[PDB]
Amino acid sequence: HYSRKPQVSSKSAKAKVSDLRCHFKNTFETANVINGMPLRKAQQLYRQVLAKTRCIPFKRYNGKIGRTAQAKEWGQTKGRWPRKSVVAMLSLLKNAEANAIEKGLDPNKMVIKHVQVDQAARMRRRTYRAHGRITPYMCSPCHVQLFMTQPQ
RNA sequence: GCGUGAGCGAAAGUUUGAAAAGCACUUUGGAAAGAGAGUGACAUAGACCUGAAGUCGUGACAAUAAUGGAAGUACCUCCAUUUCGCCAAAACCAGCCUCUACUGAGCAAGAACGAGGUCAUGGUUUUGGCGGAAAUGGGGUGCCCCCACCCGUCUUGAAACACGGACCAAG
RNA sequence: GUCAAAACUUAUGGGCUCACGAACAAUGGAUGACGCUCAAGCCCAAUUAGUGCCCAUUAUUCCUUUGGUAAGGGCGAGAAAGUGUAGCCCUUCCGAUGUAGAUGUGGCGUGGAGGUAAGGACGAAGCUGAUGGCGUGAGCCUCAGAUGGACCAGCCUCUAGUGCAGAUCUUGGUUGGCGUAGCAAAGAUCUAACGGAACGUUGGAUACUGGAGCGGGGAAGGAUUUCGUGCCAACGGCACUCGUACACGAGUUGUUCGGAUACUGAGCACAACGUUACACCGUUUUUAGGAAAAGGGGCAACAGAGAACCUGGGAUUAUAUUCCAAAAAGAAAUUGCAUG
RNA sequence: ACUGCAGACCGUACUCAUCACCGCAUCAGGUCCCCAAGCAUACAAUGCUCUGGUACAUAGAGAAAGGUACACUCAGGGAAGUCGGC
RNA sequence: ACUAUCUAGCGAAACGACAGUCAAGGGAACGGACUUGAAGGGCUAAGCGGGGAAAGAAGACCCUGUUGAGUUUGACUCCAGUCUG
RNA sequence: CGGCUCUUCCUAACCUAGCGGCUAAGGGUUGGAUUGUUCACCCACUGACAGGGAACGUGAGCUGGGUUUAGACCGUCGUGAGACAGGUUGGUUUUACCCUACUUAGCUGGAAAUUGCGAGAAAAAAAAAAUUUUUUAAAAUUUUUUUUUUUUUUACUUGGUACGAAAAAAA
RNA sequence: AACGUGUCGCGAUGGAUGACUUGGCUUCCUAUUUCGUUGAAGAACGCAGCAAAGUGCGAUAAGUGGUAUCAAUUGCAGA
RNA sequence: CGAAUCGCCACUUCUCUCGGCGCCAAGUACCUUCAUAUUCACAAGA
RNA sequence: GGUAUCGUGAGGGUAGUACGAGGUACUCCCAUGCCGUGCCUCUGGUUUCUGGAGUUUGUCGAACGGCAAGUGCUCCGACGCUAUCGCACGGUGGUUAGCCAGUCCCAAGACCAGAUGCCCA
RNA sequence: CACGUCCCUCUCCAAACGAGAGAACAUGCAUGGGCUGGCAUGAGCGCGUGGGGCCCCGAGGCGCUGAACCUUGAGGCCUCAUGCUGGGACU
Ligand SMILES: [Mg+2]
Ligand SMILES: [Mg+2]
Ligand SMILES: [Mg+2]
Ligand SMILES: [Mg+2]
Ligand SMILES: [Mg+2]
Ligand SMILES: [Mg+2]
Ligand SMILES: [Mg+2]
Ligand SMILES: [Mg+2]
Ligand SMILES: [Mg+2]
Ligand SMILES: [Mg+2]
Ligand SMILES: [Mg+2]
Ligand SMILES: [Mg+2]
Ligand SMILES: [Mg+2]
Ligand SMILES: [Mg+2]
Ligand SMILES: [Mg+2]
Ligand SMILES: [Mg+2]
Ligand SMILES: [Mg+2]
Ligand SMILES: [Mg+2]
Ligand SMILES: [Mg+2]
Ligand SMILES: [Mg+2]
Ligand SMILES: [Mg+2]
Ligand SMILES: [Mg+2]
Ligand SMILES: [Mg+2]
Ligand SMILES: [Mg+2]
Ligand SMILES: [Mg+2]
Ligand SMILES: [Mg+2]
Ligand SMILES: [Mg+2]
Ligand SMILES: [Mg+2]
Ligand SMILES: [Mg+2]
Ligand SMILES: [Mg+2]
Ligand SMILES: [Mg+2]
Ligand SMILES: [Mg+2]
Ligand SMILES: [Mg+2]
Ligand SMILES: [Mg+2]
Ligand SMILES: [Mg+2]
Ligand SMILES: [Mg+2]
Repeated sequence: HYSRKPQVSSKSAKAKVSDLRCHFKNTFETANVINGMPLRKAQQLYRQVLAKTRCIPFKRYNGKIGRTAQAKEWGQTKGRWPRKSVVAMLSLLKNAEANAIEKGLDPNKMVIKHVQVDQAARMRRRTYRAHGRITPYMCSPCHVQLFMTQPQ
């Protein structure tokens, strides 16, 4: 299961989505933004990044990705606005505020403590390239898991 | 499965567990799924023994061509051993090392006295320092100074602007 | 002189030198660099001065190893008559590089076997390892697994499908490049309403195809793609609520359509006969008695020849020149037999 | 003439194509036949239009350089370009 | 006008020893690794095409091999066919 | 091969410049006809139409005329297939999205060049104005007085800021 | 700082390894052992209450009959 | 926050061709504290 | 320590050139070419302001208004972009034409104890 | 948390994207007007080839009519007139 056990089981909510069918590299970016954030400011960052009001700071999986001015917030020039990945993150954060609520915990004091998008087993599909070749297409679905303690 | 055809022709261990007891029920989700709960000795045994490498994610940590060698040192050591002996320093002995004669003032020239050095030399302890820790060793990470042309290859000659060389596993 | 160890730029040495000087034409730039000029240059000599120092895998010496088919001694725990081990012990001496290659090895390690000895559910193998320890080394051993779940190490002997970074090696997996290159051919969608968890549906708008059509039927080919309901996990290189996808259930109706029954054609080939080591060949009639009640049998055209049917339907989710029911919606033609 | 009975077999869905066939594919390639409107026009050229069909070809924002084009325009000169009016 | 550019979705390939600033030098005789100098904070985005003797394919050139195949022939050795007896 | 394109470097200097052949690499060194060309030769201009290097600079820049495989023609050679550095004609020019260079374009660190606390300033060495002298809170922490700024009731380009006033707050 | 690098702890991807092995390979043997026009081998199509494949079978169709054997088959159902 | 460093100064701290002092009594008189910090060991002190 | 502003300028780049005429055989003039740095008033070019007009075929029943012809086509056409096809400009000092410095261009990884504004929980 | 920076938003002397310049309740944006330009005389009604039986049909023409329209938008002018008017991030 979780790479890191929550410090205080009763005070934290865990959530996860295995074989999430969003790009790993985009979801890798999208979930890492959240890793220290309070859940409401993380619900927010996504609602705002879903509006093209703010960007997810792509960091590791930059590549020749385009420069944006909304990335200044994050300390670098490159940034990006996944939607499929931002929605899955909200949809996994709903999962935990639900998990957090049942524990009697208060979702709006709750803080993201551990986000970890592992890359999942990949799905094959086929190209059909120039001179009779057939190279791979492969989605790179991510395993995202997280928990969110609220402070004591 | 492939080929008009003659023909070619795979991969695949359902090896979960003793048994299916194969996760009822609650909870969020449109769902997939998730969080609890439950079964079982174990579910990081969940349709699955083991569970490597490589690769990746994450946390913490040290940090600032690569690798590499040598030697230290900084920090860390889930390591070893030892001590309730370890680090030192001085001495003694041994070893070892260093530091007249002739000639017409010179040499082609010989020892002596004295003193010093030293254990990465041998034997003799002494004296202090340290003693949940200390101590020596190993390991790890960084640095420092220094050394250091990618390997395999055929070739007189390879660092070659010569060939082969992305990674790992099995063979 | 610095880099660079050493003349912290030594000489209480000689000369020489002003501009260069320090063994084997074109990217800017090379006494190695700087810089040096009573030199840090050159010739000469020197070593503290008329009273040296620095650096080797070298030498010497010391320690250790290894080898010697080298020289001796010996036989608190040990003392083995020994090539070789954890070497029987001690002493002394000499050697040590090395490609191709040769050889040694009580050398390492693997699967298996004959033995021996032992271990394991108080956890075997395997795997993990700032687990140390041992060994020159191949490696072994221990520790720890918050690893595993049932086998198995030692030792001597036997055996081999026995040791892998490299073969543009094989096979599997993974990777950087990289969220990149792209997904830019055929002009196009817009709107509201509804649906839905969130692209479809309808209306409107707008274009397009432009009758050699993103039209309506067929052949070949395909063979369920058809249709409806559902579905959208996967696939539909974006998305889908939709699909030629998935699942389930349906669906193709003939006296007359086409085909065969029933033509011949380019052709083919059974039979027979012949040839061939052999029929899996050839002629296509057979030296041949082919009639069963002059030239054997057959096949070969879904575009040739042949060929009795038309419409209407309020008849389907899907078929109709095929379905319709007694007023056959009906109207025909046609074949066979039979009937007045 | 009539009437009576009988009239058997197999095909039959769908496709026929920038997604149903062949091309490893829903591949800009290929693949026989038939029907085929109106206007301009000499017309089956071309353009456009009723019918029948489409709106499927991933989309968005904006409009660096360099490109592609079944896109143009260019003063004065007029082949001097180039191997060659390509 | 479509690309490119930036975005949402989706998403390869080639290539890949390792890398990757230069000048001189030497050197397998044109270094990214070596010697000596000179630079160089790191990471980026779009271009670009100089270099990486960039990639492509065990040079189609050439030579070698007691290797092939095609063709030729009054090469050697033959074999059908033909004709003659 | 050549050209084109672009840059660059050299000089046994063509022009220009200075001299009196010398120095001088600065900047410049033309457009055309023929031919693939280079080269040469021509025409015209020009101050002049200099010579070279840069992998005989420069094909993932192009072009593909030369060279140019297969097709074919001719001459010669060959018995022939075929040969000819003889002629003729026709004859796919692939890939950057890597690294560096470069070109623009951003971001961020950094002075023990990320550390040490490892400490160096092109600084000054009671203050200001005319080295010395004079002026700038006082009196018993709080109170009073003075000065400056903000708000309210002429000179600046001319709307809005300054000095005027008066009051309040701060030093 | 960031990225990137590196160590460690977890986790994912991956499927090695080890154990397993109703399989293969090889050797050997045995016998009342050798198809078919009495329709063979092969091919086709079918048959189960739910059955695609595989197996079994052949419109008597996962079987009829004889024999032995026994109380099952077993996914569900069914006797 | 434990650190390494171990002379100062307006007598050098101008120029152009034995600086002073400090080193254990603020002084040359040894008045006078020093131990066990037990013979080196970062000076245990600035 | 932030943030902001004005600057410094080590270092690097670096460019002007040629011809002619006049004037008197230097100075001094005056044009031009090339180069370079810009700019777009004018002039030219460019139009997807499809601006306005005209116009062809199809089309909207017709006029109007359109619309389609992948911008239908023709004329004019602003903005803008741009042209030696327009226009403006191209500076010194010091040393031995060179060369260096400057002007000119980038300029603190040249880490600027330069200045400055604001806040420094 | 201060000051403030940034994003979102608006503008463009900027611009591939970042960056830039600005704005930050502002004639800022929006329409409208006026202007400057462009084109070139709209719709609509009210001399003429001939033609048809005083009118009708008539391309073209005339008049209202330098009209009509367009004129800032990748971003002409005018305040002329009316209209509409902060959140987030960070330290
Ligand atoms: Mg790009
Ligand atoms: Mg980009
Ligand atoms: Mg193909
Ligand atoms: Mg497992
Ligand atoms: Mg050789
Ligand atoms: Mg030295
Ligand atoms: Mg040896
Ligand atoms: Mg074996
Ligand atoms: Mg390790
Ligand atoms: Mg083997
Ligand atoms: Mg892209
Ligand atoms: Mg049309
Ligand atoms: Mg359907
Ligand atoms: Mg199906
Ligand atoms: Mg015939
Ligand atoms: Mg027939
Ligand atoms: Mg027919
Ligand atoms: Mg028929
Ligand atoms: Mg139908
Ligand atoms: Mg049909
Ligand atoms: Mg058709
Ligand atoms: Mg037509
Ligand atoms: Mg046509
Ligand atoms: Mg022209
Ligand atoms: Mg010409
Ligand atoms: Mg010419
Ligand atoms: Mg020419
Ligand atoms: Mg070869
Ligand atoms: Mg030979
Ligand atoms: Mg042979
Ligand atoms: Mg060349
Ligand atoms: Mg090149
Ligand atoms: Mg610092
Ligand atoms: Mg079956
Ligand atoms: Mg101390
Ligand atoms: Mg505006």
